Amino acid sequence: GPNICTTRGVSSCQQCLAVSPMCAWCSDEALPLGSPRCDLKENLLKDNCAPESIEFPVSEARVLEDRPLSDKSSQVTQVSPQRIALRLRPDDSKNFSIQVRQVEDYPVDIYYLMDLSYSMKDDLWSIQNLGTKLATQMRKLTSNLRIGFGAFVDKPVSPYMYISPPEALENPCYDMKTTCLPMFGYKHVLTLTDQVTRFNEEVKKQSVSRNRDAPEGGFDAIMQATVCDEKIGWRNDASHLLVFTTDAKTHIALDGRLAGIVQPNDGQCHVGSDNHYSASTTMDYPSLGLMTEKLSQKNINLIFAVTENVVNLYQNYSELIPGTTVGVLSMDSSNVLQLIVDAYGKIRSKVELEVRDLPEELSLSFNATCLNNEVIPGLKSCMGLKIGDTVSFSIEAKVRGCPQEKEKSFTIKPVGFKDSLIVQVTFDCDCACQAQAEPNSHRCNNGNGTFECGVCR
Amino acid sequence: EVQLQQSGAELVKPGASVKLSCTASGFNIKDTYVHWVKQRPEQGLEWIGRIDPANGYTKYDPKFQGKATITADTSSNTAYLQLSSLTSEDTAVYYCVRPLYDYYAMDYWGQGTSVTVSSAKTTAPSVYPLAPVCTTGSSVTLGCLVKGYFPEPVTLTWNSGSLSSGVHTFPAVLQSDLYTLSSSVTVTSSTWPSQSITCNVAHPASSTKVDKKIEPRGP
Amino acid sequence: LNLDPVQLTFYAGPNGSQFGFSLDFHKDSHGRVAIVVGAPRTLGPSQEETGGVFLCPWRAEGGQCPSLLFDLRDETRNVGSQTLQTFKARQGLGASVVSWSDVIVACAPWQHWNVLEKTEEAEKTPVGSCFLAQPESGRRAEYSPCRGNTLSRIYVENDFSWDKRYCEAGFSSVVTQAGELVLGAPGGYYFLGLLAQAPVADIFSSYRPGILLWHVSSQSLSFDSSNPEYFDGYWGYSVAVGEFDGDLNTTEYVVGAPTWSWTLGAVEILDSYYQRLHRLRGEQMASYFGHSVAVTDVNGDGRHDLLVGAPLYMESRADRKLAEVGRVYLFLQPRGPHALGAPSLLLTGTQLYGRFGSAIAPLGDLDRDGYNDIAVAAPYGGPSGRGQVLVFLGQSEGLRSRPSQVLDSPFPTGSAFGFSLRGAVDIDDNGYPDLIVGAYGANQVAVYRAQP
Amino acid sequence: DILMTQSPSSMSVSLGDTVSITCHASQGISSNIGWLQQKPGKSFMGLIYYGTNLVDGVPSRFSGSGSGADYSLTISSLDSEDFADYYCVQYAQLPYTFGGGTKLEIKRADAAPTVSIFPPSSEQLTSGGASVVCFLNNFYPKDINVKWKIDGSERQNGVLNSWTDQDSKDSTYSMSSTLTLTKDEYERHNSYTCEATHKTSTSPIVKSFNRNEC
Ligand SMILES: *[C@@H]1O[C@H](CO)[C@@H](O[C@@H]2O[C@H](CO)[C@@H](O[C@@H]3O[C@H](CO[C@H]4O[C@H](CO[C@H]5O[C@H](CO)[C@@H](O)[C@H](O)[C@@H]5O)[C@@H](O)[C@H](O[C@H]5O[C@H](CO)[C@@H](O)[C@H](O)[C@@H]5O)[C@@H]4O)[C@@H](O)[C@H](O[C@H]4O[C@H](CO)[C@@H](O)[C@H](O)[C@@H]4O)[C@@H]3O)[C@H](O)[C@H]2NC(C)=O)[C@H](O)[C@H]1NC(C)=O
Ligand SMILES: *[C@@H]1O[C@H](CO)[C@@H](O[C@@H]2O[C@H](CO)[C@@H](O[C@@H]3O[C@H](CO[C@H]4O[C@H](CO)[C@@H](O)[C@H](O)[C@@H]4O)[C@@H](O)[C@H](O[C@H]4O[C@H](CO)[C@@H](O)[C@H](O)[C@@H]4O)[C@@H]3O)[C@H](O)[C@H]2NC(C)=O)[C@H](O)[C@H]1NC(C)=O
Ligand SMILES: O=C(NC[C@H](NS(=O)(=O)c1cccnc1)C(=O)O)c1cc2cc(CCC3CCNCC3)sc2s1
Ligand SMILES: *[C@@H]1O[C@H](CO)[C@@H](O)[C@H](O)[C@H]1NC(C)=O
Ligand SMILES: *[C@@H]1O[C@H](CO)[C@@H](O)[C@H](O)[C@H]1NC(C)=O
Ligand SMILES: *[C@@H]1O[C@H](CO)[C@@H](O)[C@H](O)[C@H]1NC(C)=O
Ligand SMILES: [Ca+2]
Ligand SMILES: [Ca+2]
Ligand SMILES: [Ca+2]
Ligand SMILES: [Ca+2]
Ligand SMILES: [Ca+2]
Ligand SMILES: [Ca+2]
Ligand SMILES: [Mg+2]
Ligand SMILES: [Mg+2]
Repeated sequence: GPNICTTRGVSSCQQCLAVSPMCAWCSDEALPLGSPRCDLKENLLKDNCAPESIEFPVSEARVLEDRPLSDKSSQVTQVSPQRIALRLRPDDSKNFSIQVRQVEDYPVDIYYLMDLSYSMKDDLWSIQNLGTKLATQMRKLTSNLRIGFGAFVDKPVSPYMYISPPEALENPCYDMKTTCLPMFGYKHVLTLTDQVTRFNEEVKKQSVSRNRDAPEGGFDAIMQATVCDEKIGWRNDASHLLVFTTDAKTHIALDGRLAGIVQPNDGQCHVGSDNHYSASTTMDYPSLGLMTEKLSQKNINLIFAVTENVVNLYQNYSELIPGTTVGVLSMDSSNVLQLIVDAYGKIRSKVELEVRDLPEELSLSFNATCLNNEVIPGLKSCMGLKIGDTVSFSIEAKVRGCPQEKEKSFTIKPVGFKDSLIVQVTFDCDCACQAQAEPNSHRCNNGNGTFECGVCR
Repeated sequence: EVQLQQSGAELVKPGASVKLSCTASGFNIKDTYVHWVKQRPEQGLEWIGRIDPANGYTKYDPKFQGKATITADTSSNTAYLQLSSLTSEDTAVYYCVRPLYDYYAMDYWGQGTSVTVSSAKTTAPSVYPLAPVCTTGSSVTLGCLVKGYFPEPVTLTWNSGSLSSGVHTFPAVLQSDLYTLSSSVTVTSSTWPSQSITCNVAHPASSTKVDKKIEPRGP
Repeated sequence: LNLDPVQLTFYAGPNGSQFGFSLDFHKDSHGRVAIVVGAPRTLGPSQEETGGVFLCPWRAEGGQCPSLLFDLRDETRNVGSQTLQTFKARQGLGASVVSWSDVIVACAPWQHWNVLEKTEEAEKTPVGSCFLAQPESGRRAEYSPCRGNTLSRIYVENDFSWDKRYCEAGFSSVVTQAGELVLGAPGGYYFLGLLAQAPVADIFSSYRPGILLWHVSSQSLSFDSSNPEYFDGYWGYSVAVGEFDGDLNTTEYVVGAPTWSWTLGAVEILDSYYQRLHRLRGEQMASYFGHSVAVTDVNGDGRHDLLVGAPLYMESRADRKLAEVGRVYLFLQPRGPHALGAPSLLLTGTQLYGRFGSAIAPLGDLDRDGYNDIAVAAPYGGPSGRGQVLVFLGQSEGLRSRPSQVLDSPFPTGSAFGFSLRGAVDIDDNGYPDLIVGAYGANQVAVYRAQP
Repeated sequence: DILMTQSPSSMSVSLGDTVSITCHASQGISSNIGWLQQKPGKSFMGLIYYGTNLVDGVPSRFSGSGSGADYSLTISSLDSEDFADYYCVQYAQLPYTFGGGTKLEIKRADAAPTVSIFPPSSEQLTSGGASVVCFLNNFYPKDINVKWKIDGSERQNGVLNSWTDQDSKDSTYSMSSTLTLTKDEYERHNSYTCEATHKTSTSPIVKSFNRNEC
């Protein structure tokens, strides 16, 4: 029979709006006293209430900041719109749009191990060229690159190390009447930095050392380059690539016994404050299994960039350390670069919306529309995004009655993104006719006070 | 049984060259250093040089650098000494030597090879009987003079070796490219001239065998 | 089936001495068994590491052992216009110790050596050397067959041919029954590897102190090669002897080459002239196939069988995942003029990083059933990783997959319990053979006894 | 070049004696010394290497001693086989260098020589030459001096001398001396003489002949 608007006290226009979103109030004094003022808008117009006198506020959104999404490092707009103004009435809700897009480049770390043994003398230009091309081309591919490097030779101990004459220690090249650097196990040289100018300069500074046997201690460098988190400075939320260069075969676990080294590799970080691998002369080379374990654990991809003469060797090793790949080190750096581009090509990401500072009274609900173009209701996150991809959500916010705060704001931020949507919320609870209060009763005249929208107290 | 078997005695000409051999028996020549050593009566012993036949490397005394070339051949287990530009100073006995255990030692020697440098031609010896002079004691000494022969050796006996006792045959001596030798025999006075004491020289190099009966001297 | 795990005996060396790195049973002239233990990091009398050897007599209680004395003084000889030099500091004396008749041969694989000549040198390099001892007489001899007096440059001029400077002679060692000592030198010939052999008798009779370079005329070294397959192969990392050609008159040698052919690894069987009779290729790279080799007849047919240890072998598992557990390979010898074939059995470890097959010890006939038995070491095996030695009884079909008995390290983590093993000797004279296990990390040796 | 001075150059000793030979290097040679034996007419045998070590098979009675630059070989209880020559060799430096030698000689009583003078044979004279021979036989010690006089005037050129080794029976020595001159001169003089001087007599033994006196 009757509706909720009429059948609930309704002394005022404000109490009328307080009942339900579908209620309207009739300010018109020409209306007969038999008619109810608080009713449906259908009923008011039906009961001769002048359409000009009807109070019936409708909730709305408003695109205040609506800059477009970016394409292809200046401003970078990934969320859009940035600012919406919601204006709600008691109990009522309102919906609005939002578009997220992956514009920013993906974070990639590249640590670079340089074999600086004397055999690499003729290969030196190649590893400097490869390093400086890796740095340069990857920077073009991703502005969020970080790059660093270290060098290795072999365990500085007899028989690997020349231990005579005494001068040969500081200068392993002594018996050739030429000078080169003293031997070392593993030396960390440059922590993962975003300074490509600096990286390329330090890489070009490097010179070779010398040792006795062809197989080198690069696997020490891999193990320390993996497990030494703080020293190398891998980022948690970033893609990890460890590039290994050499022109010869490598020592493996149980080789150390020829230097009298029998203690197995603990797979721990022993690169202290002086950036040298302090366990080089006291601990055996790591086994393939231990490397596989720590590479996996620290979430790092190994790339062997070896010269042609040993590609087949490291290819075979690569098959025993799943997920490893092998490129060819040479005067041309294309082969190895492709491996990294291909690694970058695989990086997928996700847009996961999160709401900050949502008032007690408000409550949101989302419909996600992802790459597949299907509105999954209740979901607020999309997966499998490449650079350039855009996803879209529909948010709806419902206010609980009418709060006294009247103006609050809350944010809708995608996790991982610096961009967000600030939504400013006004709570419209009054009627426009309340502005004309007219303090003096005039009609009531019994100390009632005020007369608004055609009514006493 | 380690044993070094050197080559036979060489008669050679001044200016020419000679090559001496030393062949390992009971071992392999590559097992150790092999040295060559020169020996002469007056001057004594001189180290010429060594060779490591595994790899042919050699060392020499500056004195013999230019004259001596030491070589070896593992296929035939033999070491070699070659002496160029032979002079009369090269007339010596030459030995090859090797160690027992100590790398640097000189423990096992070859029997030695004799080298004689000379322009002389083969010459048969003049053999002269030496009878005593014109009173007489109770024991008599006779003698035999072998002169102007080359090369050595001669083999001198008395009564075809019947009379061995009381004999003194002296070592040959060189003078002007030809050797001279002498021998004395002493018997009692009753033995000679009553019985016949003949001298017997033999020089194989010129196929000569001469007998000289010692006869007493007359007025 | 019957090594008593409760009634153990512990022999203990000094701290950091690696007492039990190597070991062997030794028998005096009267017939009494004792134990030789090598301790490669023992300090010398002047507080510098030289290594040492101890000769323990059998005791149920065990305890501390007496030191078998050796000359630890460095030597110089100015001879033949050169300077010969021995350097015993950090030589690792007792990194391998083998017994024969009334002799002990303890080796210092990392003994260094140099020769100076004017401003030139041979280079200070680890030639290795073995010290021989005849305890009941007191005689001592040495054997250092890789020492040379060739200068650095001459090797360079000859493309490093016959370069024995880095031999590490005695790295591994074995003696034939006739008394031919055989030394593994994996650094020989610029890390190809070589074997040197000589009669014990002749080593003794040709040794004199102070000589440094001397000749053992009866010795026989293996050959240099330019075949890249052998490069960096460490041929002689392990060595053993046995009968593999039917001719009882000749002796065959088994050599370990764990990094042979680009870390594939191999084990070869040779005659006493170092001619190849058969080769056994490793299965998986870097597994160190040839770390350990053992010779014994396990199927009771009178023909020796072969056991090879690949302790870093990685077994396949669900989702393409590899797991380093170690592996021992058994090759039974067939009849007639037939070579060894594929493995008759593969024994894989179960503990990750356990290094199963790091040691393989013939036990003789542990349970006296007719078939010889063996022990296989997993030095970091067992659920806790403290170490494990597994017994395997022999049988007509070869060996058992299931071990007959497992022995757990009684020493703390790190002991390397199992890294050395020796058996087939009745130490207590109860009719059953026993097993001594070394734990160099703990500086101790456990003795297990066989019981009816 | 290291110089090896060996002492004495010879010694006269008897069976059963313990003798020692000394060898002095020009500089230290830290025991890098060998001792060698050369028996009469025979080749070499090694006695000692590296100062004190006997070569395999060398009898116990031989022993090496010394250090630095001064070394000694000792033979104890001399055997008749041990009467030979002995040399030291050093091998501290190349070139290897040898000692002068030491000769072990059999001691015996002093004996004056039996001197015999022989004029030219008839065969030699008719051929054109003339040699006067003199045998100085069975004497001890080995040192002896012969002198020739033609008519009492000392003749110096054309003399040829030859000494035998120590006799295997009576341990004495002997010496032949042959003066050769032209037959033409030989027949120009009368008295020919050979005078032996030896320690066994302060005045010499004079044997002569006068040419054509029969
Ligand atoms: C996320 O996406 C979802 C999906 O699009 C979206 O859902 C809509 O939500 C709004 C409210 O926000 C709903 O509005 C209500 O509509 C009620 C009528 O619903 C019935 O009729 C619908 C139309 O039916 C015809 O047409 C369609 C298509 O042509 C066809 O399916 C029918 O056969 C028929 O021909 C129909 O879509 C709807 O079907 C859904 O609901 C049933 C019931 O549970 C469900 O079982 C089905 O599976 C199906 O999902 C249904 O049959 C209407 O009664 C209601 O009105 C009352 O409430 C409002 C206030 O809320 C008062 O104003 C009014 O006075 C009444 O009291 C209300 O209007 C709308 O129906 C949904 N649409 C669909 C398709 O599900 C979410 O809003 C999205 N969220 C965000 C944040 O964006
Ligand atoms: C990296 O890993 C690869 C793959 O394992 C190694 O390459 C293999 O090496 C093995 C040697 O262990 C080779 O085995 C030999 O195969 C020969 C014939 O193979 C043909 O068929 C393959 C198809 O897979 C072709 O690709 C190949 O070109 C050939 O046409 C046999 O003739 C050989 O037999 C001889 O040796 C064996 C023992 O090894 C004896 O048992 C035989 O009696 C005989 O004497 C042998 O079986 C194999 O060919 C290689 N595979 C491939 C695909 O090339 C690399 O060596 C390794 N590299 C490094 C650096 O570690
Ligand atoms: O790369 C090497 N050494 C390490 C190199 N140091 S280095 O560049 O100075 C160098 C290079 C070559 C040789 N020695 C050292 C470096 O510092 O990178 C090589 C070592 C050797 C040794 C060789 C001899 C092989 C033997 C095998 C048996 N047959 C006889 C020959 S070949 C090589 S490469
Ligand atoms: C929002 O919901 C309203 C319901 O009044 C509907 O008309 C409109 O299509 C929706 N728009 C968006 C952008 O969600
Ligand atoms: C060795 O090690 C322990 C702990 O490091 C030390 O306390 C003890 O003195 C040593 N033990 C022996 C038996 O020397
Ligand atoms: C075995 O052969 C060797 C080598 O030829 C030989 O010297 C030896 O006499 C033989 N031994 C037997 C017992 O037949
Ligand atoms: Ca190179
Ligand atoms: Ca190296
Ligand atoms: Ca055989
Ligand atoms: Ca068998
Ligand atoms: Ca059994
Ligand atoms: Ca027992
Ligand atoms: Mg290198
Ligand atoms: Mg190599």
